[PDB]
Amino acid sequence: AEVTQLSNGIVVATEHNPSAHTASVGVVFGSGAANENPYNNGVSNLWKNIFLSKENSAVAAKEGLALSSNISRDFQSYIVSSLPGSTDKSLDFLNQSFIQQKANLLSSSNFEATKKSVLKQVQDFEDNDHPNRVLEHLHSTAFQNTPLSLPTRGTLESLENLVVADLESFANNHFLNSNAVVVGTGNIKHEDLVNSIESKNLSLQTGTKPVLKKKAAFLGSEVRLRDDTLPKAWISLAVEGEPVNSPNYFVAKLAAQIFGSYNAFEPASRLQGIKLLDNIQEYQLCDNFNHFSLSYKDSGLWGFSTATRNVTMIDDLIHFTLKQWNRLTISVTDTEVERAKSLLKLQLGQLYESGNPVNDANLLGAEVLIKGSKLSLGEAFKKIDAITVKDVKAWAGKRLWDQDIAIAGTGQIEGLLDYMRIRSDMSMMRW
Amino acid sequence: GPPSGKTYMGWWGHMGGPKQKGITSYAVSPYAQKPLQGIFHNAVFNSFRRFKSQFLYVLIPAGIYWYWWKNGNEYNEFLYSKAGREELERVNV
Repeated sequence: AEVTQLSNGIVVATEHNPSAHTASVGVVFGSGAANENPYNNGVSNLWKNIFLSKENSAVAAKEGLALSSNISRDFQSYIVSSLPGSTDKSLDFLNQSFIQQKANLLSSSNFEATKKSVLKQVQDFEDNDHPNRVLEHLHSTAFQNTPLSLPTRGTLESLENLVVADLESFANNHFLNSNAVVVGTGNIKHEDLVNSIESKNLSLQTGTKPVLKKKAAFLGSEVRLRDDTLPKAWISLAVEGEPVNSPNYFVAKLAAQIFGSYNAFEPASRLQGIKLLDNIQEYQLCDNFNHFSLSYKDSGLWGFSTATRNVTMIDDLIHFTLKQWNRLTISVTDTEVERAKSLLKLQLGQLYESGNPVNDANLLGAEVLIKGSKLSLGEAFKKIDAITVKDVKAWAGKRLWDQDIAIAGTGQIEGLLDYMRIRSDMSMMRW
Repeated sequence: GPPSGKTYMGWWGHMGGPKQKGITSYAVSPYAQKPLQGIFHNAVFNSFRRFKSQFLYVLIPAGIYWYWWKNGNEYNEFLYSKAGREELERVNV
C-alpha cells in the first residue's frame, strides 16, 4: 500500500507489492483520444496496434517478455510485462521501441498490414458490440464539438485516410517527456527501477510541450441509431457528471452504487436491495442495466445503460428508473446510503487490488498524471464512510434535479419516447 | 380481452411501419437553445413563402366569384331604378 514517486528529469512512479510473481514496466502519456482532431482521430489506436505488431512483439517474446497497451480519452499507455528478475530487459525494449525503432516500426509493409487490421477491428466493433457502440456514441453527442466526443478506437473515415506522417506528427507532439510518466508495478522497488533509469541519460525533445485547445462542455442532446433488425434495444442515458479531482468524485460514485447493476438471469441479482427492482421485475422491463459515474480530466458522465427485449414497455423502464433517481434529491434513506458504502468499498477494492500488475500500471500512471500523486485505498475508504444523506441530497439537487440529459441508443428503439418526455421526468410536481 | 380487428396503426414498439435501418436522428435540448427571438433576420424572408405558391389557387376562384357577384348586383340596382323600369318589365315575369 505504498505510493512512491520521484522526479529527476523524468517523473518516475512505482507501487511495490512483494508477493507478485511478475512485474510490469512502461510509460504512460498524459494525452489520449481527447487530444486528437476529427480528422486524425484514431492515431493513438494505430500506435498501440503497431507497438503490438507481429514484428515488435516477436522481439520481446524471444526475450521472454509480454506486451500490453491501452488507449483512453485522457491518457495512453505502453507496458511490458516480465519476471521479477528481468526488470531491466524491459527497460531496454522500452527505449529500443521509443527512440531507436521509432522509424523501424513505421515501414511501408508493417503500417499497411497493421492499418488493415484496425480497419477490420473498428468495423467489427460498430457492426456487433452494441452496448459499447452506444456508450461511445453517448460521449459523442454529450460532448459534441469538444474533446471528449472523439471515440477512442477512431472513426473508419479518419482511419482509412491516415498516413505514417500523421503518426510521426502526433508522436512528436505528445510522446514528449513533460507529458509522460514511467510506471513500475509488480514487486520491484522504487529505488531498484529509478537507478536503471537515471543510468541512461539523453532527454530526446526536452522543453517541448503539447498543443492546447478549448475546454470540454456538456450539451443536452441525443443520437438515435434505430435499427429494427436487431433483436434488442440498447440505450444509455446520463447527465453531466464529475471530473477526476472534484470534491464530489465519491458522492457521485456512491450515488451510482445505490442503483448499481442488474442481470435478470442471475438469481442473486434479482434479490439485491435496490428499490427499482420491485418496479422492473413485474413485467420484466429489461435483461440488464448498470449505473456509472465516469470521470475524466475536464468533465464526466453520471447515468446508466440498459438492454431490453420488451420493446413495447421501454417508456416504463425509463420512467421508473428516472423516478428512482428523483429520490436522491428528496427521499433517499440512511440504509440505502449505507448499503452503497459497503458495496463501493468492495468494488473499489477489487479494482485497485487484483492479481494483475498491468491494471495497476495503468491506474498508477493515469492518476499521477492528473493529480501529481495517487490516493491510497485506505484514504479513499475514510472519505467514502464520511458521506451523509445530506451530501447525496445536495449533490443530486445540483446534478440530477431538472437538469439536461444526453441519450443514445440502437436497435428496436421505436418505443423510446421523445426527448422532452424523458427530460420532464428529471423532476416531480409539488405544492 | 376479446380479439381485436386488424388496423393500419399499432402502438409504441409495434406501430406497423416497415423495418427501419440506416437512418440516424440527432436533436438538441430546447433548454440549450437560443431563447425565442431568433425567429427574425433568419426566419422572416423565408416566411410568407408558403402562400406565394398558393394564393393563385385561392385568388383566381375568388376573383371569378367576386366579379360574378358584383355584376349581378349592379344589374339588380339598375333594374329597380327609374332608368331600368322598362327592362324590368321585360326580364321580370
